[PDB]
Amino acid sequence: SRYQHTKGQIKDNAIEALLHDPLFRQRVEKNKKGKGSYMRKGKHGNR
Amino acid sequence: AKQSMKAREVKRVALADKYFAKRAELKAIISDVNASDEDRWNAVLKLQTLPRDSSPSRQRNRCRQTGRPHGFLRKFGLSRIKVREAAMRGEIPGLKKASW
Amino acid sequence: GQKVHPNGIRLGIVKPWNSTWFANTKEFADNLDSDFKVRQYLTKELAKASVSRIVIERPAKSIRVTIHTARPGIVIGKKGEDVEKLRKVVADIAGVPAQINIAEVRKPELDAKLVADSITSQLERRVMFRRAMKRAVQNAMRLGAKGIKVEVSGRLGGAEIARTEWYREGRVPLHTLRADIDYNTSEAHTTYGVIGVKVWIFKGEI
Amino acid sequence: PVNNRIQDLTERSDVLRGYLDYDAKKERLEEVNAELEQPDVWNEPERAQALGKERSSLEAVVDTLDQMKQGLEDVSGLLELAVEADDEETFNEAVAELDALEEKLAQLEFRRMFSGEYDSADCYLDIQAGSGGTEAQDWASMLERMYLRWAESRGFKTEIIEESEGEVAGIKSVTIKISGDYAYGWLRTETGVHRLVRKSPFDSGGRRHTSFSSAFVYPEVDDDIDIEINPADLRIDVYRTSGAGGQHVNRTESAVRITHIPTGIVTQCQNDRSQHKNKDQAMKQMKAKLYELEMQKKNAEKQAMEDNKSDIGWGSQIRSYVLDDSRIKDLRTGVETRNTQAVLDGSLDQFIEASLK
RNA sequence: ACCCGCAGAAGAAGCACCGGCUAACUCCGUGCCAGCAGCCACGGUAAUACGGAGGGUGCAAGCGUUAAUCGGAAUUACUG
RNA sequence: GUACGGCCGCAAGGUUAAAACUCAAAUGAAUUGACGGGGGCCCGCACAAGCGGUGGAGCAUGUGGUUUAAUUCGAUGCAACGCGAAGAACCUUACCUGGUCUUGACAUCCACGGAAGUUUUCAGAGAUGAGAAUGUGCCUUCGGGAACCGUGAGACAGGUG
RNA sequence: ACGACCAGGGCUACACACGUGCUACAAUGGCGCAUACAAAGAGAAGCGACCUCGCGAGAGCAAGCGGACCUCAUAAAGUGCGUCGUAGUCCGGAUUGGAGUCUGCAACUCGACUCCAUGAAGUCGGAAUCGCUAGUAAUCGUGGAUCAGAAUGCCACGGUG
RNA sequence: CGCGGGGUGGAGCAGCCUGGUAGCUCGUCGGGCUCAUAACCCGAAGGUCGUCGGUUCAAAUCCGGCCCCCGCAACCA
RNA sequence: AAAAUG
Ligand SMILES: [Mg+2]
Ligand SMILES: [Mg+2]
Ligand SMILES: [Mg+2]
Ligand SMILES: [Mg+2]
Ligand SMILES: [Mg+2]
Repeated sequence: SRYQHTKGQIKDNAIEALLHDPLFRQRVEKNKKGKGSYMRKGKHGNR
Repeated sequence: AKQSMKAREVKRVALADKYFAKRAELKAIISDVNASDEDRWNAVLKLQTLPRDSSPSRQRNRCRQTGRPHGFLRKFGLSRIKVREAAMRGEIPGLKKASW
Repeated sequence: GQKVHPNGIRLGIVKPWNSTWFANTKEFADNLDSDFKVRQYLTKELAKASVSRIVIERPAKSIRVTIHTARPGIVIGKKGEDVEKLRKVVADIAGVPAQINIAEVRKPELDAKLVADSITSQLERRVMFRRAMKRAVQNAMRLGAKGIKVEVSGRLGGAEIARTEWYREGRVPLHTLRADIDYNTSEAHTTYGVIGVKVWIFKGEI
Repeated sequence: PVNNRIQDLTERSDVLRGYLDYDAKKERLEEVNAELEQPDVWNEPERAQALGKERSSLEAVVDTLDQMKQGLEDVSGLLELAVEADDEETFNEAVAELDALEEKLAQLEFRRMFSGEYDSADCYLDIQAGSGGTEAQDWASMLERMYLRWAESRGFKTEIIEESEGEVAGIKSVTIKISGDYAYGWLRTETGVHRLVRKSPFDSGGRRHTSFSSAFVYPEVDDDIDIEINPADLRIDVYRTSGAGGQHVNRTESAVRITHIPTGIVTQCQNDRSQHKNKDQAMKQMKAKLYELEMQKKNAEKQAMEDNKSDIGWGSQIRSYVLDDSRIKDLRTGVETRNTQAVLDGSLDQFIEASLK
């Protein structure tokens, strides 16, 4: 099962190259309560 | 602190209660200038042999309610925070949120 | 979270002392601990029966403990044998022979602790928390409380974030030192977490 | 204390045993011996050669791990008699043949670190930081420190060669050389992208972060600059220079072309007037081109090797450093370590053997 | 075609869905993985949204699905 | 308002005017905020005016970093850094290198055999493990229970994880 | 067994980087010799006058005080003389060793203190930065709490000011 | 291979002309500033002077061999 | 006069 290498024709280091493409992104939690937190409509919504 | 910790000091306390007079006498003769040298030597080894838990040195006084050794008090016998908690509830006689 | 504990700032002003005994520095700490133990025992025993607080007094090495309760029918019981039994355990805890006195609180909803306990109970048997709080406040108002502030904190309705929720009715002068602020806290051991029920009740101005 | 160590050793052996297939290689050995015991087996030499040695190599594993189970018990029994009767010599003889067993285990352990062309050679590792901007950099430095600690614990010379520090705090890229006995063997299996989960100190709102940093480990190769091309491999041909020069250039075989016979690469020169300068200049050029050919073939082989590794994909994400829940889960390990502070202080002994397996 | 006689439930029920829209919600792996999805994005170790089990809802020898066309679009408005 | 084509243009370009693909918004007004190297007002040892510091040195202490078998853990702009540890010799203490105990170190429920306690002998770093001398409280138609240890089974403990 | 019991090591590492406290660099001083002012505390498994011996910390000896009475404790700066004459000093006391005293099972990693010596850096501190509006800062001492034992910390009391 | 010019702390430049005695800017490291980073302010470290011989009391400095780079030349046919 | 970025 392939991954479409955003980098393409990988010549030198495969690991490093991959780590520098969308597959190993910087992933950020959308936490509640604080900063970058507010949701207009919740997961289940207002009742 | 832990229950284990509490148990430890309880054990130590018990040992102290048991062994004190025996400990005391040895201390006394160690102190004594008018005493035999060999006898003194004998006393010192006795003391060395006799339990470490029996000593008042190993007695790290803890909170008598929770178990915290840090923030101990000879007036109340509790943790500082715990004392404060008690105080505010009115559970301590005398202790006023006071100013001077 | 910030403020003074009102019962501790008023302990020599309007609030009478919960601990009313003299002991030397040599014999203070241990006595205090014994008292605490007795309190704990009382809490364990009379949680199903409605109790608020106890006042401890020991003259001539013979303790009299004053108990503030809502209903004397379950607290004393049908006979004074249960009371005697209770006393025995207190005596055992403390050292010296024990005597007790009971006090029925007039207007049970005027006292905060009982109300808090009730709220906790409600929370435990799964009722709408907000609604319960509102009901409590209403009851207090009916009873003739000049002011009532209730406050619950955290894990309300099994939410992933803590919920701070509070109702305020009448006048609750937390800053007035001559005010009779009756403040108590009961912390609910719910399935979802711990909810801390805080309650101030303003009784009168003296 | 010694008897409990025996049991530990036994346990270690047992765990080793499953992966090396005690129940399958013993069955494999059954079938070889069914054919090779017959005198008519050398009808086919080609297959028999490949099987003959194979069986010999597999006998040194199955039967020896049976001589281990048989061994530990005997030594234990040897120990028991002596201690009970207060005899001393047997105590010493009980330790000395347990001693053999550790060496055997090491050899079997060595056999895992023996598989491969490059193992005992000098070792290099590149810790490249991810896309985090700051978090990634922070992670990378941590990783580096962990590696250093590991090196210290094992007992190796650790030489930081290139160190590009973070824009705020951390490491963007770092190349460290680690020299010594089977230095690459321990570190070959560490190669991969490291998944760090953390509550970040750089986020003002204090968000939780899934961060990555590659730790590409590669061994130091022999230099092999250029093979000295012998005259039997070169094809030297001379001809006339193209252009102007009256009677002189029209009548010179000054221009030269050199062709490498097995390759087909051809280098010409018609620069200088002399044949002999050109011959050596076009050879210098021919040598240069040969290097390129050999450099390019090595690079393409590398490229193809790495495109295999690329097609592993998400498998490069090896070890999940869940610091926000303390426990660390490596993909091949199947075990969690509740002491992150020991893991970070270079105690990856729990992770090397499992990933190598 | 239809009608007369015979035994016995005998041989004829299941798919789609249950976050909100959109009628119907809880538990077990799972954990920004796998997966979901018409749209607003669920999934980051308590998922009423994944996947299963139990409990439903609504259809019904079906039911979804994509497609196609119109509507809702008063999103080409002569009506408007 | 771009491509291509046309028409116009000396040229610059203008004019007419798409499609594919792509996104779930794109905006408009207004509202609460926050922010402004906008404006106005006021205030704080905020500046100014002053008084001494620190930073340079040695010493105490705490952190980090490296290191160590282990350097318990937490605290991290102010609002972490003589902080939690109002007191790390042992203990504390959580940690490491060893030696040890598995209903547990601490509880409660037992079933029973034995009242607790009192005195000592050796080995060991000690945890502890045996041995030898001394012992037997309140009522009891008095089986026994209240106390204190041993034993085995489970409930369950427990954890400064 | 990420559980517990013990023993030691540690948490006091050490090329360093920082923070925070203290003593410093001097003659408003350093020391020697006379002398003045307290406040606030803390105490009966405690404090410990008097007398004696110790350079001395401390011992013996033997009263009193559950303690405005007995004590811990003489407050120290200040004042009154004497010196030294701006030196790395009669500055500063670090460090490194020696000789002793308590405390506790025990100071070796690891307590102070009595003493003898020793005399490192430092001659007011780069960039930068910090506190304080009056009994305030600045500065000198005195307690206490956690303490068998051990504060330059912290809480407080007072002197100059 | 010819003639000429260089190779100097991590980068680029002097200093070599005429012997003694190593500077400049950027970085590097350390502090500071700021919520942080960048800039800026302060402090510090870093050199067998391409390599090897020689002469000279002594060589980066002079001379020669060797290596690397740059330039010019490499012609009439 | 000075304040680039997150
Ligand atoms: Mg619904
Ligand atoms: Mg329409
Ligand atoms: Mg146009
Ligand atoms: Mg300094
Ligand atoms: Mg410094």
